[PDB]
Amino acid sequence: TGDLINTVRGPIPVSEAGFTLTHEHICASSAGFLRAWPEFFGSRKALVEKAVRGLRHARAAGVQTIVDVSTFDIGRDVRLLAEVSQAADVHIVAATGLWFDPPLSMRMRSVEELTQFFLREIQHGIEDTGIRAGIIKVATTGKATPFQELVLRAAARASLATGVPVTTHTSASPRGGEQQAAIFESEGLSPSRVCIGHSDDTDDLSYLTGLAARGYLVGLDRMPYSATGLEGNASALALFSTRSWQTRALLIKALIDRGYKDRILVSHDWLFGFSSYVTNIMDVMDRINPDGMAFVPLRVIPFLREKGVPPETLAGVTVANPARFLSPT
Amino acid sequence: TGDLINTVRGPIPVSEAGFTLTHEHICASSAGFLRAWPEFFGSRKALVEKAVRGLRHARAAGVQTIVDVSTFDIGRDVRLLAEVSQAADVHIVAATGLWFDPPLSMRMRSVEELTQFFLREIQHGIEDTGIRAGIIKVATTGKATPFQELVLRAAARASLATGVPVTTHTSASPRGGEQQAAIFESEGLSPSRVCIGHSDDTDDLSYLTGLAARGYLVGLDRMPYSATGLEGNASALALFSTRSWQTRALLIKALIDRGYKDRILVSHDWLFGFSSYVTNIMDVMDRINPDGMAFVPLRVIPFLREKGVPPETLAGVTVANPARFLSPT
Ligand SMILES: CCOP(=O)(OCC)Oc1ccc(OC)cc1
Ligand SMILES: CCOP(=O)(OCC)Oc1ccc(OC)cc1
Ligand SMILES: [Co+2]
Ligand SMILES: [Co+2]
Ligand SMILES: [Co+2]
Ligand SMILES: [Co+2]
Repeated sequence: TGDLINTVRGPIPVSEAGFTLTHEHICASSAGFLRAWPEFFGSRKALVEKAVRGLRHARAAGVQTIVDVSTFDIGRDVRLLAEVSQAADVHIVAATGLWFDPPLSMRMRSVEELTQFFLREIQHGIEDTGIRAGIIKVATTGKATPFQELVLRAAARASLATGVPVTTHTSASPRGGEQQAAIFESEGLSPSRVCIGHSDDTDDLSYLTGLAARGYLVGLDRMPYSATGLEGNASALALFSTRSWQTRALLIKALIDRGYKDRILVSHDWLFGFSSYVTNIMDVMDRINPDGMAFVPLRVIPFLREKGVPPETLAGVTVANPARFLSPT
Repeated sequence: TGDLINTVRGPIPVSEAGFTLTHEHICASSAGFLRAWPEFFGSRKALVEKAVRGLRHARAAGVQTIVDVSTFDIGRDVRLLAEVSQAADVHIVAATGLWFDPPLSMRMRSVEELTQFFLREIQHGIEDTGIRAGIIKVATTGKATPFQELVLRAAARASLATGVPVTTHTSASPRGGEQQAAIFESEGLSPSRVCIGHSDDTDDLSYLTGLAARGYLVGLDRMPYSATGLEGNASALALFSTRSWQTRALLIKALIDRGYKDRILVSHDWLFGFSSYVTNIMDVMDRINPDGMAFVPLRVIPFLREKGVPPETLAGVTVANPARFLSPT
């Protein structure tokens, strides 16, 4: 009680976030795209309706909060987030930061300028909406580019100023997480403010326990991205692993069994629209995972419980760890 | 009389466009950027005020219309254009198309999808504003990338469907214009619908008369980008030629003297905000060319007249050629 987090509908008590998915998207797009070309998604109205149905399904399954880690260059539309949050009765935390598609107007900026932009979105609000980011999303693509280093440093600085956590995208080992950690630490950022994302891309337990031992949160955040019979489909095969989802889920158990239950965040990296990839990709995705963002609560959590993970431990992972991560600290 | 063109304030008679600058920008930015970070420009209000002063200066000098060739990925903000057009009493023609900073949501699209997007902006309107593009801006960067080829073909197709002209960015010979022409012609686009831009980057008269002889408009569109004493300033030196502006202006005369007065468009490629380059670049630019978009009428046109170009010929270049180009055909 007492701690607050910013959502797209305003401030909420941390203790009300409940079962929280820490890496999700309503729509993965590009800056300006939803506004310039809503018909790409059928219509803005069809996108809202699909997202609200999806989030109502997740809510029925026990999900109370999602963290939408869509940055400016993922075409985050905070008005869309607010509308869907209100219609679905699911809290949504919005993000600042930058992903791997920054336009020239971002790429030309200094660390100090990027810091000011992240702080504006956290402290003032996004665009002219007054809605404030509750997380900072950064991405490196293999070995950090020089601009990516600036982004990571600007993220660390904005976090230090605000207590808001940082969450990352990594390529599949690299293993890019270690370089990100090195940059964050050089800026004096506490690892407990940081989630190293897409850490389920590989079953490298030494990499993962290495990060966890240092205080980092490990984002096991692509839980439903497993499929069979996609070889005649190059673009779909790129997204979906041959590893069963059971294998991804066993990584959560592996980390719990090694003493790191407090260092784990679980999510889907799901979405209801996707213009930054091939056309009609959603048809493929929705056929594979019709449960959408209810996949974790419906499938992953019962599987772990059935494998002997205690309910208190599962509660800790899905409720306590997100609460501690999101609480400005 | 009778022909109409779309402007950001609605339809106007072609014959009212008058003295027209065919390649200009209010603000060179990135999709979404003005909305997410207006303080970059001081404020949106400061940007409007700077642009209105600039355009009032151009208007006092005789300029009646500008064509703002800012595409989606130049962060074109048609509401900004409408506000500045109204306050300055200068017509502004808006653009569709894509420049060299498309986000992933554009880069993943097919020629057919890009065609639909260009047509939406021409026939339906931009975003939700109802303001329709009156020109299609494309860019190649040296040798056309595969995606750039799609853009050029989608531009040709949208032009054929609507009669709206196409205008291009080229690197400084390449000479990229010839490849652009080859693609346009393969799509059956008439050269008289096409302006090959930044053609004043080089004094290659054979290249230029070659295009002009085939019916293309040649865009001599960086008239004020000449300066001295910039060597201690790498970023400024990149924009500004050591060639005096007199030398750029002599290229207009060279083309007129060779019989191609009807194939020439003259402009500045000026702007009042510039976030897609280094910070404070505007301070440099405004010190070099304080006349802004009045530079052509105040300096270039009198210089040509003083060199013996007949007034009727100068009228033809600045008024008739833009009218013929912009008239949907
Ligand atoms: C599975 C969704 O993850 P993604 O990194 O997008 C952010 C949600 O998907 C991609 C989008 C564009 C890409 O460029 C080629 C690659 C992956
Ligand atoms: C002089 C203004 O021309 P520019 O091509 O911008 C469109 C108006 O300027 C540039 C902007 C970004 C660049 O990327 C490195 C290069 C030129
Ligand atoms: Co990611
Ligand atoms: Co993601
Ligand atoms: Co250009
Ligand atoms: Co330009």
